[PDB]
Parts: sequence; C-alpha cells; structure tokens
Amino acid sequence: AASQSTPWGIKAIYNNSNLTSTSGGAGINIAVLDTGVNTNHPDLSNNVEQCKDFTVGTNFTDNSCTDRQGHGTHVAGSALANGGTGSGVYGVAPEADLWAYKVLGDDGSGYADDIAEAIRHAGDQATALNTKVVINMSLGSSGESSLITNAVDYAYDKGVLIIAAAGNSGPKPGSIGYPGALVNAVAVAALENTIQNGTYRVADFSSRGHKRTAGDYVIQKGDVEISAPGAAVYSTWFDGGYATISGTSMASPHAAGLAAKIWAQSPAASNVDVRGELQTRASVNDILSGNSAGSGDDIASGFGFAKVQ
Ligand SMILES: [Ca+2]
Ligand SMILES: [Ca+2]
Ligand SMILES: [Ca+2]
Ligand SMILES: [Ca+2]
Ligand code: NA
Repeated sequence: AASQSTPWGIKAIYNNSNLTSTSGGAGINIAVLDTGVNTNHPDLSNNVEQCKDFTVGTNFTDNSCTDRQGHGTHVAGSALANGGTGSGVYGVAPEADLWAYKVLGDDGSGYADDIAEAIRHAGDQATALNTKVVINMSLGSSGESSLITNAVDYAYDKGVLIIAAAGNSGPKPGSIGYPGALVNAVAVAALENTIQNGTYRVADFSSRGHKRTAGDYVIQKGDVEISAPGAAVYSTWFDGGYATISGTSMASPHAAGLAAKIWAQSPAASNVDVRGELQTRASVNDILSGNSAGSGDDIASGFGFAKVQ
C-alpha cells in the first residue's frame, strides 16, 4: 500500500491539513504525454481509458503505453490517483479519465515529432468523441520546436486545455522553456513545502518568466502562469510502488488535475473558460516568496497558486 494518502501538495492545493481523500474530475480526460504510465498500478488502473504509444511506429501503437522510467506514472498519480481500494495515494482529480500517451521513448527520451503527433491526436480525439481534454506536458526544452508549437496551437484551437511544466532551469529570469512558454500553454511553476512571507515559496529550480512582460495579469509568450506543488512530491511509480521527486514536472499535474476538477463542474465550459478560472483562482492566492517573487503577477510564480478552496 501507499505510505501517504494525501501528500503535502495534494493537501496544499485542496487547502486542508487533514484531508484524507480527494474527489472530482468526472468526465474530463487528462492526457498525460510522458514516458508512459503503468496502467496496472492499483491507484491508477481504474481511471485508465486510453493507452497509446507514439514512440513506436507512426502514428501510434494502441493498447500500449509502458512506463519503464517512472515519470509518466508519477505525473499521472499527482493528477488523478484514486486511492486504489482505499489504502493508496490520491491525486487532485481522482474521478478523471487517464489518457496515457507515451511520447518519451525508451530510453533517453523524446522526439519532437512524437510529442507533436500525440498533441494533435489528443485534439482529434477531443473532436471525434466530443469530449473535454486537458493535456499535461511535464517536459521542456530551452528551444522551441515548431512541430510541438504548431501541435499545441492546433489542439488549443480544437478546445483542448494544455498544461505544462515551466522548466527546471531557474532561478534566473527568462529561464522558462517550451512548451510552457507558449501563449497557448499554461506554464506551471513549482512550489516547495516552505511558508515564507505568508505563502508557499517558489523553488529556486523553477524556471522564471521574462521581466518585460510580467506584472500585467495577461499571459504572453514567455510568462509563467500559475504555481503548484513541485518539490518533494510523493506519487505513484512505474513499478507499482511509489517515489518522491522534485520538478516543475510534478507541479504541472497538480494544475492539470485542478483544471479537470474545475471542468467537471462546468462540462460545457471551453478550454479558455477553464484557463480563465485557473488564472482567477491563482490571482487570489498571490505567491510572495521565492527568488523574484513579490506582490502581484511575477516571473517566479505567475498570477499565484490556484487552489480548490
Ligand atoms: Ca473519457
Ligand atoms: Ca516517431
Ligand atoms: Ca504578461
Ligand atoms: Ca506574486
Ligand atoms: Na505559456
């Protein structure tokens, strides 16, 4: 079984120190584009809906999404782990549907064309099934791939909400990477379990946005958008057990899970509506600590820390 039911970041985003379980996300699909997912993990299996591998062949191999690294399983767990039979770990939106899309191939990892194909496929599925999709991309690079960018824009136009890691190249200004830095991706900064200046603190490793476009509460290319728990995050692992790691990769699925929880309560809302709700929620929880964090919209934390309550 798990040694934690509700990890610190789950409790933090739920804003409840004694939380024993989570809820919500019904009907919303979280597409975790990553190293795959262990679809037999007891705390994930019941939420598995799609399992597709974009690293073998084109376009993809169906009914296949094996994680041999752990990242994708970890990320999926933060987003939507369901506690198993009651003794396992819980993620933010335990009633969401998991679409495990393997885009980081064994081993080493990820070609831009595989990632782009998966982003487009998620958009095509949103359209074909008339269903709501939140993409999570817990991945990043300093360089902008036009294949990935164009795929993001394509999916966003089709109504898909795209959440991504800000990157782990902080704390210096302008360290945000891609796809996080795209105007149609929600870049998520990583918080650590430290309260400073009254708020959770942005981790030093978390990539910062650019000074010239910050402070306006309007997202341009290069802006960090919201913050979520990303340091020392316990979650599911590819072996059917658990692991504790740190990264903006860990923050992203907290936000993707929250987005799904929000969306499930307004299922006819657009991606733009749900994104706006995340922005609003973040803005009332202004993050005030971490390098370059301060009052208002800043390059460390964007608008703030969107929560359940
Ligand atoms: Ca579904
Ligand atoms: Ca390929
Ligand atoms: Ca801005
Ligand atoms: Ca702030
Ligand atoms: Na962005």
